[PDB]
Formats: sequence, structure tokens, C-alpha cells
Amino acid sequence: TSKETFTHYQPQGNSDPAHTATAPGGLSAKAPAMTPLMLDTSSRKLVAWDGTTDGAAVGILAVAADQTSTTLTFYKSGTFRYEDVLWPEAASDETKKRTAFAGTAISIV
Amino acid sequence: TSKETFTHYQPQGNSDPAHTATAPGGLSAKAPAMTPLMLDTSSRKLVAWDGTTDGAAVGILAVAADQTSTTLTFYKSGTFRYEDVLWPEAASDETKKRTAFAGTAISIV
Amino acid sequence: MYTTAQLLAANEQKFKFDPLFLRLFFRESYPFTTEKVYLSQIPGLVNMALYVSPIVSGEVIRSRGGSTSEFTPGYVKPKHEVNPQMTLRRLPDEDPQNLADPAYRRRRIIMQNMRDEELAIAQVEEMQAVSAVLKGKYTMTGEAFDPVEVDMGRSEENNITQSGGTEWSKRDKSTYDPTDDIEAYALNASGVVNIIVFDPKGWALFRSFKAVKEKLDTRRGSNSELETAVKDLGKAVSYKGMYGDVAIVVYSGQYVENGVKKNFLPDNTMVLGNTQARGLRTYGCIQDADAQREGINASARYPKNWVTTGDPAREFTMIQSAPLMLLADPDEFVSVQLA
Amino acid sequence: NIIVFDPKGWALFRSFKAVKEKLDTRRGSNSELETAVKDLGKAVSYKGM
Amino acid sequence: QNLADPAYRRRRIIMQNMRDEELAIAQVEEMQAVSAVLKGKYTMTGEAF
Repeated sequence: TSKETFTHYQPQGNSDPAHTATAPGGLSAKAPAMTPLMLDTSSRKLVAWDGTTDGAAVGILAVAADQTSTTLTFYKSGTFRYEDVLWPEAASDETKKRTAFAGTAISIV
Repeated sequence: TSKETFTHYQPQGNSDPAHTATAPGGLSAKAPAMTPLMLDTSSRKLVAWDGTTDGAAVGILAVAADQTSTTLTFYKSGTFRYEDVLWPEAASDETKKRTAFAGTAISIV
Repeated sequence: MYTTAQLLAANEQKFKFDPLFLRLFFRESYPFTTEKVYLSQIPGLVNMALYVSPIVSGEVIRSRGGSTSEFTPGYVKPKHEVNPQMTLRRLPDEDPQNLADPAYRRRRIIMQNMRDEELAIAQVEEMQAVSAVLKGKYTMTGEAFDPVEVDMGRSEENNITQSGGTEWSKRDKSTYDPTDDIEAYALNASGVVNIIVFDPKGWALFRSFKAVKEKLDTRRGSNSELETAVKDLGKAVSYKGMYGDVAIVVYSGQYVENGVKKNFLPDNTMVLGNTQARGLRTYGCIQDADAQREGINASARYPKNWVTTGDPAREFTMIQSAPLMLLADPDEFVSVQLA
Repeated sequence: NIIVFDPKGWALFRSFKAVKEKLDTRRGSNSELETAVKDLGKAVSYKGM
Repeated sequence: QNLADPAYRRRRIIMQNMRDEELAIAQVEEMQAVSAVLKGKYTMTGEAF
């Protein structure tokens, strides 16, 4: 009838430790975990990644939050699985997404 | 009569490791510890952050030096407290002050 | 350089901190072993028995029972540092006439830090229970932790607010009797009530009424004995005595915020409660990789000390736990907010 | 010999100072009433005699 | 973590139902008694009666 597919929850893809940080958040919509972020182009607050601005990725959200959260907590180091990252719908190219975090301690493996 | 409070001195804000590096510097005046640095756009020689060029933060100075110092030793990772690090008065709004180091392993708590 | 200062004794500046709640209502602790947790409550109610004639038929009364909820996660971890470069200078103690090696200072600082986390965690454990039996609804909101909201199941009939034009302060001090308000508010309690804990300012107006004072001296009117002419000032929870079958307790405990010290209970509230009301002291599973290796997943607290490698060496100390104060019957208490 | 009351209908019967002074006379009445309610948050109680 | 026989559950349901029956019928006797020794006049009426 209904299957119960069970996969172990392992976001990390390598032994590289995942370091966290906190910074003011300006989310416009509900954002679950593993959501990439950029800085606002004007207020420099943290917003969700659009998937079209090249090089805008700066980190991956660590805990769920909404508009009521003043400060977000996000990962700033380590490697993550490509399938586990909740990519934005606009980013349609796998190659661009795989290298979207280049130049930063975050990596996709 | 007089009081001399003995307070501790903890620049780090988290348990994340704080690495360091060295690079040529082009300072113009005395810069104490924990003065943010930016990379010059003409000769790419490290100078003190002006507090106006957004996104130009490259590191935080770890050892006091002046314009006579050819090589500057700066941190490139870890988490630092807002109240302990010396940021220039040019940046007046706290929100832009917080997220100045985003995109780099350095974070502000 | 030439000062020659001799140091006398030092001070403490201790808090005014006594739980009274992790000791009276929440005597029972249930450690967890799983992720979820349930708290069922049978809605015990009957219907009136209809007068149907014994000729036609009888309706099928719907059966009762069934209500469950979950209050799962919980957590807390107050990490501290050691910063080996603070031991070079001298502590405020350790008089300059007799110094010590900077190795003993590190041990003293570590002991002080450990006491600090112990007090900090004990402070959260009491705050959770204070919210629990003060409103019946609680919220866990904080940085790096999504909000978790707990509906213990309190009804609106047990959250009486005095606000209006007749609460207690717009009444005559000498003619009015406050016992009628007490018996009315305790009507919807669902069980015996025998402690009605007040506030440091919530006891001035209740005692101010002349009716209570005249009831204290009647020679046969009651068996109450309430120690006015203060029994214990400048202290945490005390006992003013007995008011018949119900005791009177005043609690002026304080919890310290980031920089400010705030009272646990608001300025004017009382809680119609029972000492036999069962309270839960559930502790979750310690989600630490090192802890799992010793099989200490189900524990109240978990200390941990460690040191980081590399040429910058730093030690740390942490206490991990998951205090999740719960109440089986939220309707056992009545939280009257005076005015 | 039984004067069964209401739960706040008694709130005004004992408000009369005549009964309160009636309780304490040392030789006046053998009546022994128990105000400062003896049974709280419960069904029917007994206020005494 | 510890289920029960779905035959014992029927027994528990029956016991609870019988307890509810006893309480519901015993409650009518009190309304009748309160009307009786409170006014001496009593209207016994309801739906389909």
C-alpha cells in the first residue's frame, strides 16, 4: 500500500566540520532548513537565495524561521550533499548550483 | 573611593577555531588589534577598512602594527564579539555593521 | 608602583533564588528514552438523563474519551571558555600580600564557571515551571532554536483577570470581605486547593482588608492563624501560616536576565493550587555524540570538558540537559491576576 | 436544625456584624461557626454549628 | 509501547458506559429532590414525553 522509505539524515558530505554564525535576518517568506541565503542589495540584510544572482550565496540556513525572526543562524563552513540542499526553483542549471558557493568555506559534494 | 573593575578579555564569541595568516600591508597610520582590513583596488595591498566600501572586509587584524610594518598578520576565521572589535565610525548603522564579514569564515556575534 | 595596599574580606552578592516549584509540585521526574512524548486527558463529562417516555425509544448517547498531545523537544547548553591569558593577572580575591601560581587561578575560575552553569540551568528549570503553573501555556523562543509552543490544556475559566471597576482596589478596606472572591474563584478548580501562593505585593492588599484582621480574632470564629507582624522579610519563599484548611505562602523569588533582575511572578497574582497536584520533571535525550558512547542518553544533566588542538589551545566546559516541566492537570490551578 | 445555604448566598449572611459579635461573647452563645471557609474547591461541606 | 487485547478494550468501554449510566441516572434523582424540597411544585417534562 504505502511505503516507508527511510533514509538516514546526513547533510554533511565530508569530514570538514560545519561552523555556524548569526546575523540579522530579513526573510520575506517562510524558509525551512538548508536554504541558501544572500545579503540584501540595499539594506545588506540576509534574504533567501534567488538562484539567479551569481556569487550571491554566502551561507546555508541552519534552523527554520520566518518574518518574526530578527536574527538568523546559518552555516558558514563545511560541505553539503547536492540532493539535500533545498535549491530555489529559479536555479535550473545543476553546474551553476554546484559551484554557487565557490569562494566561500561552504562547498557542495 | 576610586574603583578599578577587573574585567576579563575574551575577543572570541564562539568555540570555532580562529586561524591566522600573513599578507603585505599598506597601512597609513597606527591600527590597533581587531581593526578590520580591506584590499586596495589599485595595488591590492592590505589597508584599514574605510567603513564605507560595502563588502570590502577581508580580515581582522590580530597584532598591532603601524605604517612601517611590511607584513600584517590577520585572522581569517572564527567568531568575534561586537563589543570587543574596533570598527570605524564611518559605518553608523548596526545592521550593515553586523553583516560586513558575510561570505568569509569570519563571523560577528 | 609604590602603593602597599592590604586587602580585607570580600563580598558575595548572592541572588534571592529558591525554586519552591521544583520541590513542591514537580516532585516526580521521568527521564526520556524516545523522541516523542504524549499526555492524554480523558474529557470526563456526562449528559443529563432525558425523560423520554417508556413507549417509543431511547437515543444512543455518544461515548466519551480521547484527547492527546505532544510536547517533545526541549534543550539547553550554557558553554563557557577558559581563555588561559586571564590567569596572568590577579583575581579580585587573593590579597596582594600573598599571591599564588597562575595554575591554581585557572582551577578556581573553572570551579566558578561550573557553579555558574549549574545555577544558570537551575534558573531555566524554575522558569519553565513558573510559566507552567502560572498560565498553562508556554513558549520556547530563542536564538538558534525555532519557537516551540506548549498548550498544556488550560481553559479560560482558570485565568481570571480582576480588571474592571471592582477588582479589589476600588473597594472599601473596612467593609468588604475578600473570602467570597476566593471561594468563587476556587469553585472551578477540579480538586482540593490548599496553597494559594501570593506575591510580595499581592499580600499587602489582601491583608489590608479589615474583614480578615477581624476574622483573625474571634475566639471561635475560625481556626486560622496568619502571622502578620512580619514573620520573614528580606528572604525567599516563607510561610505566613494557615488560614483554616488552606495555607498562605508568599514567594518573592527573582531570576536574572542578561543584565536585569526580574521577579518570577508579576506584581499582583495568586495561584489557587494543591500540594498533591502531580508535576512532571521530564528530561529528554542528550543529543551529543560523546554522550552516546558512554550510554548516558537518558540523564538529568551532562557535564563535559574538552580542549582544542592546534597552536592556539583553549579549554571549554558545558552542561547539557533538556528540562521540560509538565503538568498532568492544567485545570488543577487557578491563576488570579489582581489589580 | 439545618439551614442549608447557597455558596455565595452565605456571603452576606455572615457579613452581618451581629453574627460576628455573636460568635465571641464567652458566655452568650454556645454556637461555634467556622468562617474562613474550611472546605475550598469541593462539593458540600459543613460550616459547623 | 504496550498494546492491549482488542477484546479487553470492549470490556473497558462497557465498564465506562455503565459508570456513565449510573452517574446520569443518579443525577436525575438530585434534580428531583432539589425541586421537591425547594418549592413543593415540580414539572417533569422533556422531549418525547
